[PDB]
Amino acid sequence: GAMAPSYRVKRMDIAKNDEECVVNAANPRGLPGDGVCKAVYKKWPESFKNSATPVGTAKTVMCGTYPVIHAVGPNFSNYTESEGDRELAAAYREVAKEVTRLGVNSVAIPLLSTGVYSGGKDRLTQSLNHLFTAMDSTDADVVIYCRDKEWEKKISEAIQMRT
Ligand SMILES: Cc1nc2ccccc2[nH]1
Ligand SMILES: [Cl-]
Ligand SMILES: [Cl-]
Ligand SMILES: [Cl-]
Repeated sequence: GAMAPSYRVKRMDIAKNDEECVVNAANPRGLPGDGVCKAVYKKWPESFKNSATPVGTAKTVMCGTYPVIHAVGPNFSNYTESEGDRELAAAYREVAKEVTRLGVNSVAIPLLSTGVYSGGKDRLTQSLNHLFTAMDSTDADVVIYCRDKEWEKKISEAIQMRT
């Protein structure tokens, strides 16, 4: 575990993280995809061997000794708000199980279902609050990766509000 487990946010490519493992915002079929998933595929392509897994689950595949946790958030274009919310909470609970099992002291995480799976809605608060529900009981240092400057400010404020 980390000496004083923390949350941080960085505005940069998660493929350049400084943590002991990475969470991929994966698709259920293990395909290269786009956004976070394509960056992860370019950096750790070996991790996409038998990475296919259902919505609401997470599957870990090694790239050398570096773990890639493929977490499959719902596509809100396809799910009801209610069913999508349940699957999004579930995907993060499965990430917390994998981070615990791996014994890592740190993890790089994106906000699941906030990009092309958002069904065109702003889901920053929804996705972040499900990330906290899952990860609060883990002792890894969590570093949240985003692209947008306004999202960085909002995520930082949400972290700071609990401190
Ligand atoms: C956190 C993160 N990493 C990315 C890589 C490519 C595109 C969007 C991304 N967002
Ligand atoms: Cl970057
Ligand atoms: Cl997404
Ligand atoms: Cl973002």
